Amino acid sequence: KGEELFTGVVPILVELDGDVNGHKFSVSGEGEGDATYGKLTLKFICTTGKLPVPWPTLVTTLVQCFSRYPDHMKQHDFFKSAMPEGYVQERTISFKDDGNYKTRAEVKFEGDTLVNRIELKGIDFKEDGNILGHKLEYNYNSHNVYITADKQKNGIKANFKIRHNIEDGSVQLADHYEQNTPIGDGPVLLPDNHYLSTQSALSKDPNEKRDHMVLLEFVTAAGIT
Ligand SMILES: [Mg+2]
Repeated sequence: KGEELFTGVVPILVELDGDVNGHKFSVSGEGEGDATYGKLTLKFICTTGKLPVPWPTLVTTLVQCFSRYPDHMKQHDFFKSAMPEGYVQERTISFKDDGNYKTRAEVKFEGDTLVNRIELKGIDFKEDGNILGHKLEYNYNSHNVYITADKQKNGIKANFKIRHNIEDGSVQLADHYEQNTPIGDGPVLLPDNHYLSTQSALSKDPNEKRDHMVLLEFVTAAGIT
């Protein structure tokens, strides 16, 4: 059972290749997760140079298997149940009045390391919109991820709205539609409706000259008593 793999600290690797309006870039992340406390600490680096989109727009793309599921909800934790073989996460992120990202990620163990391999494609971004114009503040509001089972696909879907803060006090909405499907043939947990409550703190490494993002995230399952 998948959850047995998460009782202690697990190293995480994230590798993203992206193309947004033809701007190609890559991000490499390292860090660790402790699902006991729903805690992620990660540092992401753009290995191709300057990130052509704001870091906060990549937070959701850049391992919900590290959510803390309260014991009374453990039968609803799809993500860990899919491990170690993993799951494929597909998202469409629709930025209101602007372009969209489509992402595909394979999340699985490689040895004792949890790896998230991602391809991101962004299209129809406006040149001086909030994304390609870099008008988003370097922060991240707390939000819920709402999960529902997709039993015909042996997986789950999530929907949620991210509100990115624009530097002028306004909000850039990013609608997220997500589907997750197991990679392996083992049984997985198909949950009741519930949500993940998440909080993310973005920061910088003061010794780091590369374009990068330090992230501290807490994710807790809720919505079932
Ligand atoms: Mg403000």
